[PDB]
Amino acid sequence: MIGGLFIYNHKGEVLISRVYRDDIGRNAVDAFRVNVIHARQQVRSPVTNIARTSFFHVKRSNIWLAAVTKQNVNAAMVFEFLYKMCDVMAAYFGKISEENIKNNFVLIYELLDEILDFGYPQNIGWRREGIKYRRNELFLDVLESVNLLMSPQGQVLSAHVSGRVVMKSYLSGMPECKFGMNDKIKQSIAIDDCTFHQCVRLSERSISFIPPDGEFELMRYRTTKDIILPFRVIPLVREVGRTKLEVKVVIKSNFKPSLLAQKIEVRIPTPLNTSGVQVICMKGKAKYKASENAIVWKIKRMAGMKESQISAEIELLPTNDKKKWARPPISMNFEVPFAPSGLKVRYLKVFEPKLNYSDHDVIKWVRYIGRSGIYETRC
Amino acid sequence: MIGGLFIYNHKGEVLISRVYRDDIGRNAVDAFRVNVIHARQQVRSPVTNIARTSFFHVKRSNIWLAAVTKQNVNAAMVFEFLYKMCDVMAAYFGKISEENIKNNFVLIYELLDEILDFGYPQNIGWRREGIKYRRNELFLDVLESVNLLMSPQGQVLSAHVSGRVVMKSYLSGMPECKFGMNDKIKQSIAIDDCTFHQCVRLSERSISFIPPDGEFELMRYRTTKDIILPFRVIPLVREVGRTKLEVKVVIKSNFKPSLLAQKIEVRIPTPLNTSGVQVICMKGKAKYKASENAIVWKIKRMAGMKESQISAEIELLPTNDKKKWARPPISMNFEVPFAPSGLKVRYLKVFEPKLNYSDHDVIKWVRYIGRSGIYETRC
Amino acid sequence: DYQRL
Amino acid sequence: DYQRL
Amino acid sequence: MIRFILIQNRAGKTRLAKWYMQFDDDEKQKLIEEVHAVVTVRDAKHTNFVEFRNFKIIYRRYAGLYFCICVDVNDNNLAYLEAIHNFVEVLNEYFHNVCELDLVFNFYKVYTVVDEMFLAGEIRETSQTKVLKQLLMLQSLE
Repeated sequence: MIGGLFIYNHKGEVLISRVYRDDIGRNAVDAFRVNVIHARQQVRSPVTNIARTSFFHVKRSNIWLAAVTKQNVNAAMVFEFLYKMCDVMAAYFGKISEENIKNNFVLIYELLDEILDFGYPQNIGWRREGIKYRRNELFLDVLESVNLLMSPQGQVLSAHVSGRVVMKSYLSGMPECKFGMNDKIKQSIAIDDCTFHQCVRLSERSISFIPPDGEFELMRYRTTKDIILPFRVIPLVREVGRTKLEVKVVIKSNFKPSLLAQKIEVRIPTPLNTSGVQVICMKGKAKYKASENAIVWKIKRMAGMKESQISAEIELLPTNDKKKWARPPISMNFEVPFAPSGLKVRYLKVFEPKLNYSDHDVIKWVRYIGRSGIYETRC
Repeated sequence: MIGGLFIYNHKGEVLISRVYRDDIGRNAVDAFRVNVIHARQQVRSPVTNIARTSFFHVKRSNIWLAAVTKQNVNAAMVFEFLYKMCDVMAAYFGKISEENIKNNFVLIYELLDEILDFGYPQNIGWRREGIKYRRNELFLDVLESVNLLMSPQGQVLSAHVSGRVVMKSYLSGMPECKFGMNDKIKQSIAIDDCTFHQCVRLSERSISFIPPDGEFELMRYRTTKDIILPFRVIPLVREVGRTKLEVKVVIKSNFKPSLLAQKIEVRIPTPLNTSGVQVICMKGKAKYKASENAIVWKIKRMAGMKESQISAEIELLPTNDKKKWARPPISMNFEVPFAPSGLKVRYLKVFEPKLNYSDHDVIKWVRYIGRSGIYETRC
Repeated sequence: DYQRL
Repeated sequence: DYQRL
Repeated sequence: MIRFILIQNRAGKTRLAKWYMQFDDDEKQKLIEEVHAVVTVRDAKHTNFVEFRNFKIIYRRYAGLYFCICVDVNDNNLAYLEAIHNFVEVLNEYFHNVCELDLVFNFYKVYTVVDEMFLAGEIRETSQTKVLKQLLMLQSLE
């Protein structure tokens, strides 16, 4: 299928090139260099075709990934293959850097020859049997990303959470695991949708499997309803003639008072013609940065069911006042030690029928780490 | 000579051990662990002897270096050997870390077997002939360290500069170098004393040599008189009853106005019973840190033949007032782009009689980088 | 942080 | 910085 | 009779010490450092019997744990060694998994157990099952 496969750096030169078919020529890589890196027409599509020649491009670190073919293949498979190539590169030599790429010629050549022939991608499959641990221990990490579009009128415009499971098991033998959570859909939550690892067996739906060795992701899931909102933002904008704006932003901690927030980031929008801003903060530190048109107020810790606010004076430069300032939404970035979804783990039944040790020998470790995704409050 | 040679980490366990003589026993390393790491009697000497057993100890990173013997050897040679061992370790695997030490068993063993037998240290010697450079280029770095003890009464209590030469040559063949500077001892300075690299020939005294390949240090020198003072510090201390101190510190830029200072650090002493300090700065930013008893005022850039000062209010806690506060000296740390010594390079006559290219083919590069050593002003 | 399950 | 010698 | 009881790690951090007679703190702590010094230099291939001045110490290992026992001169040592072994057995069967974190977090439980079968410098209870029953009944009520 795939013939030539070429990679660039930010400087634009060819780094490593191999072609599996007679169809691809140097003209392809040259046109890719000229028409992507050297072409100033930025607006494009992630794929392109010139003179019946398909070009595939993606940028990571400062490295271009170029794939070229003649036929009507499926894009997704090739893209997955490219992601796999990049990921195995990162695994083999950590950070992806130009010299780091360079010092691996034999690795590159042997991998491309093995993993890929003539454009065809070549490559219990998750855990062996000889794994032993006298200290049967497992760790649970609950990672959830909160997404909110918040209206100036006090209604949630959109809300949805992307959640993934991260677990670190160290157990002897071939443990048989049954995951128990409030899947009643009294504690109960509803799973909007979910995708799993290969080890998960379909047969409330519970998860029965033998976990892979070490750290792995059991399942991928999405939640959209009944999401606990971490924060509430109260916008207030006042215009003062043609020289000043009076904007005071209030934020509500929508979680338990016993919970302390960490690394609170609030980005307050200001116009480009802002002549200056005076910062007032009772908690943390507040800064004004005229460059990117933002007011930086950071709160180290601030408890739930509580409130914090910033008093700001936004001094405007007189300008073409007829075209009014279109207010961007108020964005906040934060990390919470709880899951906004509300998931509750009933149990994790892990049993080893083969070896003569009980479930009490397992040290099961659980923690919640919530992250902010897109959290914007329109004003 | 040397028998056992042992190394620890901060946790105290043995990392790598080899003994070249029957005299040394495990009792030595055990006593070293107990009586150094586990003994709370800090005040010691860098060497020690117990029950006729000499122990040699030095700490770098978090790593102890232990050497033990029975006989009356010269210490300096063994210490140089230890420094050589540490330096070759750093060269071979960069940062010295516990796992970094650990992952080099074969290296450690082969080096100890080769470099050292029964306690006896084993190991034109600076440049070969086949070195070629079509772009004959050399770089000069002038590094000088300024040391000052400054009186409250306006006299220099002590002044001396430790200077080293750093040069990066890339030239073809076997260049014959003559270094030219104002060694008149009209531009002229006096060399108080100097030591050289092995390549330097004795036969005003000029330096004639063939430089080693790449970067190397030509000579080590010390200067004590006719040193250009980079800065002048003006201390002023006022007592306000038993609750406050009024200290205002003025600094003079003793260099050319066209020269801009970089990363100016001023440490203003305050008593431990300081209840608070209010910071005032017209240039840069000023901070008060009650923890370490200092006032932090940093100046990004400030020109020569100019002055800058800090207004400070040092609020004191009432205490046993009879024992007055012994003022530590005012310390400043800075980097200057010039040499405080005043050295001027007349020339660097580099000629290649073998190859048919002239001196004009050499690209000779020079720069001055002055550093602060100990710069304290008593108050 | 991690809590005992 | 470096200056031409 | 039993002088005092020590449980220490490789580094020497003091998690447990229990005395029976009047003793000052400074001598107690210094005794801690030199007994630590004595115990830490040994290994598996040594008899667990040591004599120092007027006292003797019994000390058996578990993974990375130092369990040190101080008694008088004429007591029956290996009997106390068996007692310590049974102590470790009952502590292991208590948690279904014994670890240092159990000592860190169940220090009061350890206090209650040692009081339940170590008092006044002598063994108080030797039967494992009765200790377990007493533990179950006393853990029940608040």
